Amino acid sequence: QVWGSETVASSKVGYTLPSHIISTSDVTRIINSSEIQSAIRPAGQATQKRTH
Amino acid sequence: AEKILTPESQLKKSKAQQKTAEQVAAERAARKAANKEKRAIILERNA
Amino acid sequence: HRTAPKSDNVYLKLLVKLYTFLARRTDAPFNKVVLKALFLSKINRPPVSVSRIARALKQEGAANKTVVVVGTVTDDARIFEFPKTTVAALRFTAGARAKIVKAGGECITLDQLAVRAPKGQNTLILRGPRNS
Amino acid sequence: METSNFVKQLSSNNRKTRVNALEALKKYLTAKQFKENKQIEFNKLWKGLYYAMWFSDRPRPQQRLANELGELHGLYFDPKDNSTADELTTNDKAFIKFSRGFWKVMCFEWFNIDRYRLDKYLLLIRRVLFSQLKYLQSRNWDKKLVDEYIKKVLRWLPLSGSPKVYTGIPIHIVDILLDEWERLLKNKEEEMRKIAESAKKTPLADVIAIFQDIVADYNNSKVLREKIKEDLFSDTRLVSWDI
Amino acid sequence: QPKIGYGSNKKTKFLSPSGHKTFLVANVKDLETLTMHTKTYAAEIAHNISAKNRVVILARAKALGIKVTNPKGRLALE
Amino acid sequence: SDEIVWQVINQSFCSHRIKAPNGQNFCRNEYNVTGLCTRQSCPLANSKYATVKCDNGKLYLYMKTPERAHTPAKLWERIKLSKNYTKALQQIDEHLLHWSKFFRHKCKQRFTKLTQVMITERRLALREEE
Amino acid sequence: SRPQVTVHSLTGEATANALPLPAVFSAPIRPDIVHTVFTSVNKNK
RNA sequence: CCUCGCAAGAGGUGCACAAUCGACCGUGAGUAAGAGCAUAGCUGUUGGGAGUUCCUGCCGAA
Ligand SMILES: [Mg+2]
Ligand SMILES: [Mg+2]
Ligand SMILES: [Mg+2]
Ligand SMILES: [Mg+2]
Ligand SMILES: [Mg+2]
Ligand SMILES: [Zn+2]
Repeated sequence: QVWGSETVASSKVGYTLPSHIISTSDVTRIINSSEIQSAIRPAGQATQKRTH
Repeated sequence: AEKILTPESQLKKSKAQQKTAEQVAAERAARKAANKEKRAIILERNA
Repeated sequence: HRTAPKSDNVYLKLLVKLYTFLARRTDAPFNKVVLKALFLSKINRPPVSVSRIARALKQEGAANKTVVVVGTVTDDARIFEFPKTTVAALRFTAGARAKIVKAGGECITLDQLAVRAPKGQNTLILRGPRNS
Repeated sequence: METSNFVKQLSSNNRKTRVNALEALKKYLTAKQFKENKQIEFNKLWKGLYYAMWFSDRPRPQQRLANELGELHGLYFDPKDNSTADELTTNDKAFIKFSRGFWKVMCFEWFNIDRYRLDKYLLLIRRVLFSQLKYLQSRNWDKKLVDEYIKKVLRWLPLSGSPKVYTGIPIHIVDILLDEWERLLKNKEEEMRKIAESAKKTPLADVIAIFQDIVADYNNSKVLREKIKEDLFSDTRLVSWDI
Repeated sequence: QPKIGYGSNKKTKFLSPSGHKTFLVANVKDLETLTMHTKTYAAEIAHNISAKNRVVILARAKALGIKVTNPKGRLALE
Repeated sequence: SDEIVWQVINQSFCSHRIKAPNGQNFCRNEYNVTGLCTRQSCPLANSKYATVKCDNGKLYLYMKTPERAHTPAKLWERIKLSKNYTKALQQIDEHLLHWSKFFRHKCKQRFTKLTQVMITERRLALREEE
Repeated sequence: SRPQVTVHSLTGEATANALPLPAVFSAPIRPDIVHTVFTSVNKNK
């Protein structure tokens, strides 16, 4: 009642809880996912081979 | 008692890595052949 | 211009991390474009009202495209009829959010759009008028 | 009334409460009143079951509980109903509502799962697909059952191709499905003959047409279309099964 | 005249001639953070530690096998 | 929320963090396998985690999972490593089956070092008994 | 992101009654805004 | 961004904005689908009586 829920007024005049810019806190879950890795090109070595 | 099962994400990763490695090997063979032909062309141009 | 957002917002940094990874690992230039947009300052992120979304969809063949606004979307009471679309943007005002939900549309964060369209397929980026 | 209580007990911190909720669910599910209920009770029950999975501790208990969720689909079968008539039974309609609620809840909660928490749910989706297809096998793949299951369950969201459905679920099922039918059907030379014959019996050739339609459409995402086209059409078992 | 060109190599920076980076230690709990990094790091007991605590720190350090840079300080002179 | 937690802990006050003269940071967390404040290191940062830690003569293994993130009292599952070093490594690998290589490698190294420390403190405190 | 929390009796025994989480706990955790507001308000005293 | 194309390209569609072309309102700041307000930081100018400058680095007229 003091702060409000999804369907309940916050009891503060003209107040709503803030929205999230990013829907998911964990970026590792999103970056891994299942579809992105399908969309992603093959990876590099992650430790560049020295040339010349 | 019961055996543990492989994670369902690691299996997808293994499949993807295997396919990528096969693709890279094919590209490597083609690149080797192209390099030989390129060296022949360079020799002709130099002469 | 910038190499990273001057803002110290955690969630904006997380989105920037995701999109720079995609731009690095995706051939599509959409990820690069949105990555560069995420760095912009407030003056360089003019609000794109629901009005502009309606015009952008009225353009032929763009009715079913996912409109993208790297920034905030503001309501415009000037309109009565608004078509259904799945707008994506950083922020949505309460009026704009209500208008989108009412007309059968829906609003998503840019991470949800990345999950939807890692290559930005069928996307339509919009930018507000930066007159001043 | 009872359905809300089951949903609450499943979403209980105490492990004993969570287990007892599921045990009582096994009895409650095989009842007329549940069949009479609307799809919203199904969806609430699936939310409760999803959170029951959410609290599972360790990989071996996770396997056991995924098996239990498969058994839940396995319960809604009557041997008599298959024999009486080709036309679908109301029990079967209740089962279709059950699957519908499962996939709706999984689509809803797919995005909120943690990275480490996603692995268990992939196994859950695997076992749920196994149990749903085992139901068709126990019913002997009635045409009415197959049609309504495809249209109401799989076409609704798993294979809809709609933007709303998270694309990860389509990639996941297309990875699952090939191995799942082979699981149903069960040296390699004779084993392949047995698999081929039993596959000829099965209607999987009907199912693949949905992925064909998905690949056909332009509006669907190129990532999903490309992965399905590469994984399935290039598959060897389809050639072995003349599909 | 000091300037950046005189800067030392990173791989050799902050290294004593013994080859151990010095890490300040106040109590046994802070000593135990250096349990395995015996090769990379050596402990240094803080100036404000009492004599009674220093012997305990030295005993625990010997048990862990972590080099102490300044033993026999306030237990011996110089 | 692990990424948010880690970012706050990184760019704000990780109370167990100690800033060494080199600039490297050390988390004081007793459960920490690698005493260096990093993404993979803070038990606080990561939901999935493991450690070898000595209790009395025993060298127990502590397990941490996202499932028990709530109820922190019962969060850490306690497993007795066998005194036989080979059996201990086998048990660690078994329990850490299908587990990210970082924690497994660090856990094995920590077990080796703790075993050596137990041996050498037995050495320093050899007595006439037996 | 649990559904509910279990009340606990004063003696310690867990209570059967459970309460759903409020929506506040699923809110943005922003160190920067908290830090700025905290500095501004702590300057007052 | 979509299709075709291995690719170059063929197109299709078009944010911001520009280019000219005009209509209307009243010849522009134009309209024909607005962005501002508030707070904090840094900081330019005008001001009201109104010698050198801890260490290092960086960018750089004439
Ligand atoms: Mg590597
Ligand atoms: Mg890979
Ligand atoms: Mg302004
Ligand atoms: Mg037009
Ligand atoms: Mg002194
Ligand atoms: Zn730390």
